[PDB]
Amino acid sequence: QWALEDFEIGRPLGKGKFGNVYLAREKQSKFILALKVLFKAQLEKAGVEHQLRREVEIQSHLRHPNILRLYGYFHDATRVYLILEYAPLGTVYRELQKLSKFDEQRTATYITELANALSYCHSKRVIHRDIKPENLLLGSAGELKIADFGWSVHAPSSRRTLDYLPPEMIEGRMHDEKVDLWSLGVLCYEFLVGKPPFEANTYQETYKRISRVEFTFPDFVTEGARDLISRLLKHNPSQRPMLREVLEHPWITANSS
Ligand SMILES: O=c1[nH]c2cc(O)ccc2n1-c1nc2ccccc2[nH]1
Repeated sequence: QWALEDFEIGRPLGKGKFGNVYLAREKQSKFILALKVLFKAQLEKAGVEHQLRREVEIQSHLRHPNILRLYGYFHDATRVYLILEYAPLGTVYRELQKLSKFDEQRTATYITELANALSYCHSKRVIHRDIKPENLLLGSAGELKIADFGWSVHAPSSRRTLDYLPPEMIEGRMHDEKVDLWSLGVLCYEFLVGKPPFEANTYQETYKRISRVEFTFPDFVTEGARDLISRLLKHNPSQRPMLREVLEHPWITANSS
């Protein structure tokens, strides 16, 4: 029940791969939100119509204050518009750019907020699979909001950025909700250090490094954090913790809230 006519388009917020995300306000209501404009010429030529259908079917059903809301979708001849929660303070990516590292209180908080989002996701049997700072957003009160469910699915799978991908995904093997735990470790490490634990200059070095769980900690990383990151980045996914173990990790609990 929506058309472009119902919106005034403000500034472009982010320049994505298949289109951009614009600030915008609904007209009858004066409601501020984000409008993500994908258009089909590129989507079909990339053959990802069903990836987008899952992104929608999933992100609509989910409601959680640490997950970006998708109020709905619509389309015309050329474009498909996603009507999205507007998150004022931008991405964690941009925040990490400004501040080469986060401290342990900011980092641990973001993780508790992220864990909640995930334990809710994994409760609905949904996996995100593309957690990274680019796909985390920040509400008006600084709160963390996961977005961009482009690579989400239900239950197990195979298929198959790459810094945040686990061995089971890149190597080709099948995988589950455990990927989001590996990614959470990558992400925790990056927050504290300022770069992902397996970063390389070429794809092929990164594959090998990820495959062999080849990462070292700086001197300045505390053992509490070292512990949680080491537990999350285990090659054998089964070994990686439950989300609640992470939420009730002493280092986390010390530094969260
Ligand atoms: O509010 C936002 N919703 C978004 C959805 C997306 O898929 C990607 C970016 C979104 N976004 C947003 N808010 C911003 C605020 C400042 C700078 C960039 C932003 N992107």
